[PDB]
Amino acid sequence: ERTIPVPVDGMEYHWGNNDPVRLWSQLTTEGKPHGWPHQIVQYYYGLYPAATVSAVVGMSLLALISIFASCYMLVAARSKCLTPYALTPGAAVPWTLGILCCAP
Amino acid sequence: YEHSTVMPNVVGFPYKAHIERPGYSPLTLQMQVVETSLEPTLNLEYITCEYKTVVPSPYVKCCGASECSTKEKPDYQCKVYTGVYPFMWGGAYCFCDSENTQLSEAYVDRSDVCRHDHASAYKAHTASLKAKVRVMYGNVNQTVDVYVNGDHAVTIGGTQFIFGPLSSAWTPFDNKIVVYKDEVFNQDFPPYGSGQPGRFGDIQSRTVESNDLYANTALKLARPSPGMVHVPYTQTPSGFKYWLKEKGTALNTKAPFGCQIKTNPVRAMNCAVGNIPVSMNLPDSAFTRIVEAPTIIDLTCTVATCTHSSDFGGVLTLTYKTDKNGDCSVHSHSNVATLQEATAKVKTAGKVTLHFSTASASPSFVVSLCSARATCSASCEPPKDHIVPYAASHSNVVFPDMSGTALSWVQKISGGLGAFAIGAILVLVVVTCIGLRR
Amino acid sequence: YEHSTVMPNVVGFPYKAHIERPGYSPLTLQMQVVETSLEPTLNLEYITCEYKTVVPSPYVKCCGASECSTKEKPDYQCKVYTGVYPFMWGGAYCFCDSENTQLSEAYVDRSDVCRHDHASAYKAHTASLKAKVRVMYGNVNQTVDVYVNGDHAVTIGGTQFIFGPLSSAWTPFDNKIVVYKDEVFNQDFPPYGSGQPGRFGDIQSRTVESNDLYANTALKLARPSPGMVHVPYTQTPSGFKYWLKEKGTALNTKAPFGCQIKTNPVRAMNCAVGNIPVSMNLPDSAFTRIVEAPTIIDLTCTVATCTHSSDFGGVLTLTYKTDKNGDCSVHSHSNVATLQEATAKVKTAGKVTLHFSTASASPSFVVSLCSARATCSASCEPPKDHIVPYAASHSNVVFPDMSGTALSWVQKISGGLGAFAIGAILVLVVVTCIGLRR
Ligand SMILES: *[C@@H]1O[C@H](CO)[C@@H](O[C@@H]2O[C@H](CO)[C@@H](O)[C@H](O)[C@H]2NC(C)=O)[C@H](O)[C@H]1NC(C)=O
Ligand SMILES: *[C@@H]1O[C@H](CO)[C@@H](O)[C@H](O)[C@H]1NC(C)=O
Ligand SMILES: *[C@@H]1O[C@H](CO)[C@@H](O)[C@H](O)[C@H]1NC(C)=O
Repeated sequence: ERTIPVPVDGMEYHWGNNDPVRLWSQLTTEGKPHGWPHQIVQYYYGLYPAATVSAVVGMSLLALISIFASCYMLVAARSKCLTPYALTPGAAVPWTLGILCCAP
Repeated sequence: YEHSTVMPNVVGFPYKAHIERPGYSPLTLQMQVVETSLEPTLNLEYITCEYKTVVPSPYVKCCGASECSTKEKPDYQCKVYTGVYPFMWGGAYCFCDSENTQLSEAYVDRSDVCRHDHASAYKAHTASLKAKVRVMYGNVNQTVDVYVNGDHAVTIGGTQFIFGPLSSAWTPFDNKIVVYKDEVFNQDFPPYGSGQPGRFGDIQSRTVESNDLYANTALKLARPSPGMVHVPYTQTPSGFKYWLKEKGTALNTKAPFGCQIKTNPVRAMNCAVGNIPVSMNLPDSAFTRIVEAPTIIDLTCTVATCTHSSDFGGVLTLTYKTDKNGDCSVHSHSNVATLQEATAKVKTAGKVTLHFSTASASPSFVVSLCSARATCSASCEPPKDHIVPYAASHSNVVFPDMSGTALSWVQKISGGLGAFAIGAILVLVVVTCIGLRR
Repeated sequence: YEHSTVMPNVVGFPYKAHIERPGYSPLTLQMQVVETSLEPTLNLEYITCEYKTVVPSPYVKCCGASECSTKEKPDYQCKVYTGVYPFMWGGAYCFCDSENTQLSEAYVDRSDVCRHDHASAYKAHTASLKAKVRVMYGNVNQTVDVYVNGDHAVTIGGTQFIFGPLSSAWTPFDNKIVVYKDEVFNQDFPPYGSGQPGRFGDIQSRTVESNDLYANTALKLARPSPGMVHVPYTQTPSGFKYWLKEKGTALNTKAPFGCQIKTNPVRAMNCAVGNIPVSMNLPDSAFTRIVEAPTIIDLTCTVATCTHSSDFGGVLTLTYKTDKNGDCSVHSHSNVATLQEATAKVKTAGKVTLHFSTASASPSFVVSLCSARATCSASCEPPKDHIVPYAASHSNVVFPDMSGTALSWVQKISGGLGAFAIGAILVLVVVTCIGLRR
């Protein structure tokens, strides 16, 4: 018994004196391509592993950097708004401002 | 009317080419490739066959001496041996006890079956292409043999077709090849006049009928045994048989792109690579004016079943309103999906059904019937089988439409994050502006 | 022993090669080229020849009509005319005054002489080379036909020679050529199946013996004049004769590098371009031992007369002192001046004379006799003949030696200027140093 790899391009084999025989492979894979995102991811991975892994990690990295940058920008905006009150001797922050933005 | 298109060079794949000019209904031409042939230009270098050794009877001189003169023969070896006492069945051949001399010589010549069993050494060059093409349109069905080189111009039903040139300069043959019976090998060979004993090309000849021969097989002669009459010689075995024993792997079982090698003449068939440009000049008799063509209004498209596979596993229906029964040309404007029929019978019923094949999870493509167009978006489930015997009947494409489910999810996530970022940047802008106004 | 060199590809130029090895006297080889051939490999496209218009006797039907069906013949043209009253020498032909019908047809075929007179279209590819080389050394003087390919290995007197490959892939043939009789033309031709009337390629056949024919000559028929029995036709004259009239200028009187074009097969001869590499393997029997070769001591060279011309216009004298009479190989170790004799005879008198040719005003080189070397430098004068009937026998070198008059004057001027500049620079540096001291 032997095992022969059949890619999507096809395989031709010759055995003895019969005519050579050709075989082709369809695009079958596990998972379902129209459900929750994990099912789609696993279907695509079954069809093409390396490209799908690369795409997923790139998407995750981009989402993470975007969200972290925007959160840091909002924090910096809060700090810039609230700093001039702390440098002022005495005085106080309006309660509306201290409720809208967390002011210790 | 002049037109140009590009068709893939894969055998058995139907091609629909769309033609549309003002003042006439659109038309679709079915073009297919039945077989392709790729032949190189060969110039012979030498041929090789098995050898045979010609050794005549020795010349024994009793009570005397002899000397031999050089001849002009392939690998002529001669020697004179002194002090011999030959014997026979009756008795001593010579009366003199130790004054005899034996002259021996031998040479080599091509075998008596060299015309029927030999291997040829060829040098390959630029290769030309021939093809057989089936053309269908209207009431025209014909197969023609063409040269794909941009020169041949064929006429099918008064329509001029020019093919080629091929878009890839690829050949499987190396510069030097060797041909034997029904096999070609990409093996380099020794140059003429410089063969080596024991290996390929130990005897060389410019052609089968040539009267010259170059032989180098290390013929050596030996002194005859005492009390004996014979001629002993040592010589390396024939290099042709040695080559035949372990020639290697033939190019027939190693040629890429799954294309078949045949000999007499040397050629490679069905070599699937590249694409062929087609230039066409059509007469006005094959078109139909708008006046005698049906008018289609308010036509929309929907899909019934879609399972993307190498077969035609897809059915889509088209609804329309017309004014008279007739025939129309139907076509798909994208290569994501490929249709099967080219002409559709339109009737007053208002519904037609067509088959198609695709290879993406969610294909979106625009179809056209007569002068009207519509869009078709679908979702197709993968097949359950693993191996099929036939080849793919679709162009390979996998990228889904931007309105597909996965694309929809990524678009939603991106839009949410973009709105979040826009809000953050707007807040920063207003904060810094009010701060600077202070 | 194995040696390698390069030799110019000029027909009739005597090349001298020097072989020097430890333990043996130097050897001088003479190599010359007598004829070079350059043949491109060709594939046929079609042939063209004058045509003939075949028209049969007209058909006349009295009181009846006829209709003619198309036939698969080259440019077949058939027509039917109504209302004819043909006349013959006896009188009228039919009672029906206006109920007769005439049927006329004509077509075009190849001439009966097309086999003996045709023009062929060819496509040119990479071209091989053939050469004939004469080699002299010692007592060996032989000519040999070789391929300048890097493949052929020839044996001459126990010595193995290999030529090629050429150092410049240049061919005087365009991609497409047309061959007729004994002339070749670098003209493009219309593609097969796309001939135009009145010019080259009005009729085309794939080969001389083929049966299919493609003709396009605008054979139009016209109605017969009243009271007549004939068939009138207007046809554009044959394009082959028209091409013959003003074909153009042949490549025979236009080919560059001064090489002659011959047909059957298509080839070029004596194309002076590039240089040929030579690889040789000599046996040890062709040399001479040092112990028997004369030893030369105290060798000096003087030049009596010099005149740089295409002839061997220069005489040099060598003085020496030996121990035994003999013959030794003499060579020039530079390129500016080329010698004529390869071997010279040395006697106890101690004076030999040699002839040489040069092209520089002040040639300086090294002359090697047997085993010793000396330097030769002289001054020459130009010749007086403006035009000569033989090719130059010297490699074209014009740059004078550094010891010549012109370069000597340049050196003197440069040295004076440099010394004066150095003096000025030294004075300034001294002044700035003494100033910086304070
Ligand atoms: C002999 O002549 C007569 C008259 O010239 C021919 O009769 C004519 O036949 C054609 C077709 O058969 C008709 O269209 C005409 O109307 C006929 N003419 C008359 C006056 O009737 C007859 O065909 C001729 N026969 C032969 C054998 O020549
Ligand atoms: C075209 O001709 C071929 C050859 O006879 C035939 O097999 C094929 O069915 C024809 N096609 C159509 C659509 O009739
Ligand atoms: C070599 O042989 C040819 C053939 O006759 C002759 O013409 C030529 O002069 C010879 N050369 C020498 C150097 O003897």
